[PDB]
Amino acid sequence: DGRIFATDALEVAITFVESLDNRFMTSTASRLSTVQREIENLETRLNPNP
Amino acid sequence: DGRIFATDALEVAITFVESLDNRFMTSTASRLSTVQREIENLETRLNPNP
Amino acid sequence: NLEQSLLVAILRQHFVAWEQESGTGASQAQIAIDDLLPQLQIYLGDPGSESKERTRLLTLLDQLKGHGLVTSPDAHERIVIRPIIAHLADPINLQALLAWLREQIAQQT
Repeated sequence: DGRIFATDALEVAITFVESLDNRFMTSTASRLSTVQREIENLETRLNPNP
Repeated sequence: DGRIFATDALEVAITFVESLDNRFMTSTASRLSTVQREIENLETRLNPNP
Repeated sequence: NLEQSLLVAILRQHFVAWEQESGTGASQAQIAIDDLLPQLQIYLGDPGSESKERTRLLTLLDQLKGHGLVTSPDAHERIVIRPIIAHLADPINLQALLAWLREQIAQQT
């Protein structure tokens, strides 16, 4: 469309280097509470017993 | 103590290639549900009003 | 040599410390090897393999016992510091070598 774009290869390569250097991390504390709540919901839904 | 382990450098290098040919996708309806609940909670917590 | 003298310094420090704690009597001046690993790790670094550094450390210790300064590790990996160190490490030698070390820092700088 006359406008350039970033192949997915670039997306992965870039998100790699960012995580690499020792600036502060990608994930952070909330991640834990996130996996927490999502696991709760995922179990509750997955459970077929009424 | 003679039990070899992997430095984080190797952790990253691996995570770059095992999710390379098949980078299991994140652009997922479940991901959206996750973000949606995330906001549902973060707002309500950041809302000081009774 | 240098690194050997480095270890010598560490030992003498422990020696004098325990000598205070127990008086300047006979050589019950015992140390546990694992304690040396932290201290020496700062200078010679960390090749990232505990066994490698222990090999290094024991090679050094051995060489020292060649000069008679230290008993080799026992069953409990403890060694006693031979008192001959203190004379090898009296303030006069310390000051002379320290001046020479400063000289070397100057030459390198």
